[PDB]
Amino acid sequence: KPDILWAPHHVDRFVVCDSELSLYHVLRLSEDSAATLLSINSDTPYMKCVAWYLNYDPECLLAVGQANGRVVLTSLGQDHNSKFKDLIGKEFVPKHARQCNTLAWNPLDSNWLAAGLDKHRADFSVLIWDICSTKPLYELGQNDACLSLCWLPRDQKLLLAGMHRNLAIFDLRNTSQKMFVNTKAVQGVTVDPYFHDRVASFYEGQVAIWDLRKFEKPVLTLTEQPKPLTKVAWCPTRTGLLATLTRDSNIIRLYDMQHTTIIERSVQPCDNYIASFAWHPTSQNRMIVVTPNRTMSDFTVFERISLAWSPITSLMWACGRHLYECTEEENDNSLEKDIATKMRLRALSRYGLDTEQVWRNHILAGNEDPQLKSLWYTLHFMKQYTEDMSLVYAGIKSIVKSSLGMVESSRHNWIQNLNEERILALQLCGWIKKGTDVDVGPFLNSLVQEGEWERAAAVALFNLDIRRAIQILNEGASSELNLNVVAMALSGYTDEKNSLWREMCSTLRLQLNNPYLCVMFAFLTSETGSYDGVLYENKVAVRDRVAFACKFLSDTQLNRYIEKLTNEMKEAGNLEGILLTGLTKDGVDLMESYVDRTGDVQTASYCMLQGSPLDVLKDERVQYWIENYRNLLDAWRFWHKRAEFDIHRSKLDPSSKPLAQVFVSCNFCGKSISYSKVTSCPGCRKPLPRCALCLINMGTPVKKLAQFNNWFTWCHNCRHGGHAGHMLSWFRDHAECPVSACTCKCMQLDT
Amino acid sequence: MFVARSIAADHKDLIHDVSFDFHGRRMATCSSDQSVKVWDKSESGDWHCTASWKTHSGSVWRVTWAHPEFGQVLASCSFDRTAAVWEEIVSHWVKRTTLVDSRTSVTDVKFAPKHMGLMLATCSADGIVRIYEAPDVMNLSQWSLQHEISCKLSCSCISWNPSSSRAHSPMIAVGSDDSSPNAMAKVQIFEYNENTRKYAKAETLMTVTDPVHDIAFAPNLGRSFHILAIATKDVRIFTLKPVGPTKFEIHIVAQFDNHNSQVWRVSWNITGTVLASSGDDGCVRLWKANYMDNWKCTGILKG
Ligand SMILES: [Zn+2]
Ligand SMILES: [Zn+2]
Ligand SMILES: [Zn+2]
Ligand SMILES: [Zn+2]
Repeated sequence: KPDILWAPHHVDRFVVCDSELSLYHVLRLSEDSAATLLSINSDTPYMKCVAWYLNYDPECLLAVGQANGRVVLTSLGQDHNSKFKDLIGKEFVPKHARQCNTLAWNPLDSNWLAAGLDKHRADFSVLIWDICSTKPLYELGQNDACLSLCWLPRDQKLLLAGMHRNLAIFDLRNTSQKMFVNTKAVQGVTVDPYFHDRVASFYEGQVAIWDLRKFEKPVLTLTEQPKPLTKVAWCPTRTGLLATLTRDSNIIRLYDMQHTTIIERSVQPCDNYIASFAWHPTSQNRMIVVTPNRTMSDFTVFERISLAWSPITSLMWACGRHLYECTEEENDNSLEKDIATKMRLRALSRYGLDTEQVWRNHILAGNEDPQLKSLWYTLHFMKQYTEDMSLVYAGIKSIVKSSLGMVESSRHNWIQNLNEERILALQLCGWIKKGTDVDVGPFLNSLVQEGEWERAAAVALFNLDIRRAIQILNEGASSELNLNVVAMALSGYTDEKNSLWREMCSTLRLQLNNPYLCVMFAFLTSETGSYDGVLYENKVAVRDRVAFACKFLSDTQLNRYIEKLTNEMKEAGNLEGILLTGLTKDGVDLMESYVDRTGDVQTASYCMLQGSPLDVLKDERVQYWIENYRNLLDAWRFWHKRAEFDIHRSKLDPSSKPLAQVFVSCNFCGKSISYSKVTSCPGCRKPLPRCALCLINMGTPVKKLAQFNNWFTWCHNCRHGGHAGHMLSWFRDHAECPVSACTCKCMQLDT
Repeated sequence: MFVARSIAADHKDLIHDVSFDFHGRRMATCSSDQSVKVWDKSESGDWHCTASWKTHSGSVWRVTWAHPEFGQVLASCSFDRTAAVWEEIVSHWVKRTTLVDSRTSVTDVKFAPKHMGLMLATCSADGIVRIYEAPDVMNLSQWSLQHEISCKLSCSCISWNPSSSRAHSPMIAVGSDDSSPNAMAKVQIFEYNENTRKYAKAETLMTVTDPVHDIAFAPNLGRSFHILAIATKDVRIFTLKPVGPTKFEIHIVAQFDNHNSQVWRVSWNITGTVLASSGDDGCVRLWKANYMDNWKCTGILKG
């Protein structure tokens, strides 16, 4: 069983016992760790048990026992100045042919190491042989086999041994005097440096623990493991840690004896089986292990970690003895920040509190979210028609639901002739300017200047202007190319029968990349009456499709399409649907789906307040969102912003009542003095309480007319009052109630 | 997206638990020598110390805060069968009460959401979960015992339901750490019944049949459901939907394995979108949702 032994006085030089003795001093152990070999010795055949010299001098000197029984102390380092080479390579032949099981140099003495042999018949096993610088100096242990032996860490005259099926303790003063306690585990006897009176032993798959003071029965019995244990030890650096290893296992078993329940744990050093392990004498929480592939990795046994969050969205965790923090902390200028940071920054920018021009909130929002531009532009359009002019906030699906009278067209002879119910719709969509305007010229002339031509092309075509769009798609189609080639095919169109143009035009459409020309071609390759290609396309804004429907479908066809689209919008959660649902019951479901999707209560609170009817503001789901936003504002200690929001919310929604607090009552009536001397009670005309500094009765009229310096002020603990300015001036230099024979520090009870 | 830094704070022992307050300006830590420390922030940004005192007889597992509308109140639970309540007088914290009804070691203590008053639930290793109240908010020396719940297992963690809407009844969830070689469910949820004024079992996660070290709920913020997080050999996220105790449609949305160890703690943030996790590999990982409502790892930090 190859094992690893750390050098007694080296912090980076490690010894790993293998076929030939090998020493390495800090093989890429870790990402930033490398191990370098020093020397290799191979004079020892058939090694079974090994040990290292306790004294610093000589260095890299180890004592090893072979299979035939030879113990010849061997050095490995670059030594040319040996203090005593009399033991260099020297053996010490025992009197019997056997194999040494375990040997340990005594903690107190440098040159004394006792070894215990195999199960001999009538010849000793454990003897003290002096290394000096022929026969053992003290041999005992009759009728026993030394499976293991150990030295007392504190006592200079004590030791313990492991017999075949029992544990015995030996002393220097006397040999035959011992206390024998039988146990089922006799392997891996050791002493933890922190607790001297504790012992351990291993029994196959079971592990036992004992205490030296009352070593009669095991103090604790661990769970039996599948594979047999291979080595038992104790942590040298951290108190109260004991470990066990097994065969063909990649994760060790670590247990803490600090309970007086024993906390169990496991550490996996790598993905391959570890032959053995050892704890470096000085390195803190470090384990050096080896694998049979001549590759080594120094693992570590970490401590548990605790966690805690803060409203600023910073996370703090503890690891052992230290505290660490983490947050975005303006890590970069990239996208996808968490919604908490977004809402805090938007709250610092006065978002949603612009009443004069509603559409600016989408540049106040921050980055470009396509949903928050559609929503705010829709709400901007919904206010002009209301200021210029209640039926508007119901939504498209309500204004169109009352439509009556229309005519399906089947000819193409290339807007004021249609119902007003579909005129208000187009106004909301924004295709035409508000009023009796008859031309889409303004919209097209505004679309072209912003660089977007193809969308303008589709719009200009939808209202029957092929040759009036040929310019729009081939004039601004040279600077910054294709488009001329794309629109060459355009001039082949207009309502033929089965022919070479229409037959393939509807088949190669999917090759073209952009959506708007795809829909534009979709239009003219369809059986008059059906437009599925133009009406169901997810890469074309809801605006344009709704306008197309309101211009081309029939009365009994529009209403089914609107319902299907609105159901899709509601189940989806897209914010563009407010144009259809409106600020009605259905808008609440759309907002609820949005909040479930993203968790943004700011937009919901500032949106639902925009002139919704008193029926929907009473739904017990908008109030929950408003209250949650207010609590979020409270947590960040944004207290003036919350009051600003409260003012603008009480102005609009009058359903909710403000805060309820205390009021002052007259001493002779019992009634309130809230809302004909200003000084007397409004009820009984009797004096109100008088100030404690100026001794003049209090009162307030009910240029400024009631300034702050003349308001009431009173301690809530002792109930002594005065003017605001008087008390503010008094409590600067003194600290006690102005009234005599009082004791309150009336200002220190809060700060 | 996250960057780590070290914090100047001197400790002599190993820290067991860390906690924060409502605004994020105080913190409390408990160490191996049975000491609790209260740390205050400053305008500059540094942390200072304000108090230090030995508390219990045995080891101290936990410490937690309370809402500032009740004062400055702390609660600690330990190995010697007690839980204690501390209050600040100005600055030396004093003792108010000691809950001794237990017969084994208390494992977790938690304060209740605000709208139910000043309430506190503890849990032990014998299978009992207990709930206390204080009918007077200006007398913290007088507490009362109101409910007892028998779980027929070994409790190891509890969590409340933060939701404060008028349509949600109070809820609580209890985990177990027993390693008994069987196939019993190790997480059940108890719900209040306004009619009989008792607590009753409402659901039992029958798919979690392994040791559990931590559970946690997530803040509502006006959603239609509840989000739960479990800490077993893997990290999982469940959802509960409302449909005698009410009925739920329990789903599952996440099951992560990226620790290769046993995860110990889970904690949410104020909005309920990011999750923290700590495993036995010495790293802290953060998870988030995405556009496709699929949970994906965000950051990895090594301690
Ligand atoms: Zn009066
Ligand atoms: Zn006073
Ligand atoms: Zn007074
Ligand atoms: Zn006065």
